[PDB]
Amino acid sequence: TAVQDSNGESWNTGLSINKGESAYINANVRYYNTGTAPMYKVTPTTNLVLD
Amino acid sequence: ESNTAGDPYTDYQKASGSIDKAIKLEARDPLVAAYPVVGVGMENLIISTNE
Repeated sequence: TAVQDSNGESWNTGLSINKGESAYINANVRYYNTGTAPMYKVTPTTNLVLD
Repeated sequence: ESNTAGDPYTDYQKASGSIDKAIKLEARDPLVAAYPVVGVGMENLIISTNE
């Protein structure tokens, strides 16, 4: 006749990533005007070049 | 015909230059059409494997 008593304890940590959308970019920008006329509703189109 | 070359501008508009000033001086002839020939070329191609 035997009687066992047990007491466990565990702690896990994980870290996942998606290799297609693994980060987000945020660019702080500012517009400049060096002409003779003002421009209303300024809508620039920019490139983001890396290497 | 008022538009001999078949383009959006009439014989008088082409011959007098009374059109867009970015149009080549070739196309000021009523026989040469004002016509853009636009193409696209690929520089490189990036693949984002989403695993």
